[PDB]
Formats: sequence, C-alpha cells, structure tokens
Amino acid sequence: VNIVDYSDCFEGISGGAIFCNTKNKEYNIYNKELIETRRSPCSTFKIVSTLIGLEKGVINSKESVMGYDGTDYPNKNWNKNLSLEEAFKESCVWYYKKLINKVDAKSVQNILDDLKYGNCDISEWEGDLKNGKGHLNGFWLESSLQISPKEQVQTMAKIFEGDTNFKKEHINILRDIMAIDVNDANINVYGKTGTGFDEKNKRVDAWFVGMLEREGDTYYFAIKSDDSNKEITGPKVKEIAINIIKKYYS
Ligand SMILES: *C(=O)N1C[C@H](NOS(=O)(=O)O)CC[C@H]1C(N)=O
Repeated sequence: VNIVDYSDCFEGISGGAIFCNTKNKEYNIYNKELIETRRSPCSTFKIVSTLIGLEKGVINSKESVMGYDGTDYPNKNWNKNLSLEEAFKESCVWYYKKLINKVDAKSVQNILDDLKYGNCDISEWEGDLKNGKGHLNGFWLESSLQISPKEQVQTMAKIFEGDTNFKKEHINILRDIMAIDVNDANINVYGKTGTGFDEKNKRVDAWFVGMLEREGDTYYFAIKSDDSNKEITGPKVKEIAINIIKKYYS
C-alpha cells in the first residue's frame, strides 16, 4: 500500500483515486479517507446489473433488446429498441430499470452478498422517490446501496480475474462494452462513469471505475470526486482518470 499524490491531475477538484495490481499486490491510494468511504454507485452499477441480467437470462448478448414501448424521452437515443451495447453506452435508464425489475430480490441480494458489493442494501428497491422522478429511480441511484471506491476495485478484480461464478462468456460481453478509446494503442482501458448528487451532504458522487491492461500487468481502479460543485460529473472524473493513467501508468 503506497500513498500517492495525484492532486495535479485533479485540477483543483476534490476527490481520490485507488489503483490495484493484483499480481504484485501493489495498492496505490490517493486520499485514503475518501477511498474507504461508501457512497451510492450510481450508473457504475451497470457493470454488475448487466452481469445479473445475463446470468438470469433476461438478456443474452450485446445485441439483446428489452422491448421498447414507445415512451417519449429527452435523450433521442433512448427512444428506440436499443441493444445492450447501446443501452450501456447511452446509459438508458428505462432499459436497465426494466431489466432489473425482471429479477427477484432474493437473487439480487445473494449476488451482491457473493460479490461483497458494499453494504449490499437493496431495501429501497424503488430508489429515491422523493426526487419526483418516479420509475426512473432505483436502489443503486442515490438510494440505499452504497459502496466504497476500494470495494469497487475489489469487486472489479474478482469479476475480471475469473474469481466469481459468472460465466466467462458473460464477463467477455462486459469487457467488450466497457472498452474505451484513450488515443493510446499501447494501453487497453475499460470503465464506466456514474453521476449523482448527494442531497443530504450537498456533494456530487462522480465516478469512473474500471481497469487497465498494459503489457502483461493489469490494474483495477476507481476514481471518485465528492466536490461541492454540481458541475463535477462522471465524464469529468473520467477525464481526470485518463490524465492519471497517461501520466503514471503508461
Ligand atoms: C448514472 O449515473 N446515471 C445515468 C446517466 N448517465 O450517467 S453517466 O453520464 O455518469 O454515465 C445520467 C446520470 C445518472 C442518473 N441521473 O441516473
């Protein structure tokens, strides 16, 4: 466990980062207190909910559809019978809500327990209804489920090193749709952003979680902001993560 200083890449935004290489058990931590604090995963939960849907047969491949019903949404890409790959990349809430609501709560509880997914608290299945957004909510969106950045990395490592019971074919579908382009062919980066606002504490929950493969070694990472500036989003923290990767992990 090496404490590191990545502040220069955070451009004055408050947050922290953790990178773990499981071959040599090298844990690099910036802002240890934040890295151990549990927070709502927001859209980073799509990493796990995709695997749940695959395991239960609700979806089967990166082409799988969830039967769009014609409901009007402001994001033009949500207004179609989109595939799993497009729903993941466009963060289509209705698709992932419909997916999870086809799965019984016991099954979800047991999968989260097996993954040690933070507090594994799905008690508020419907999510944070007081925000007025009705069915666009759920337990993983600023609600009962909370996970620390360190626990995110531990979960990613267990999934993608083959240490869970999820099928290898399903893990590879996730890998496929998580891959991003960082304009550097010499590193493979995979990840997912998440964005929420913590109304109790008036701070953002802005995430980028994933992995990086660079010539033999693999690092699992979580970058997290808790800034009070509402302009700080998941996509903003992904930019910060990319800067760290290129500066320190290239
Ligand atoms: C997940 O965090 N969400 C879904 C959607 N996309 O998030 S992302 O841009 O961070 O990937 C919008 C934000 C958030 C939500 N409001 O549900």
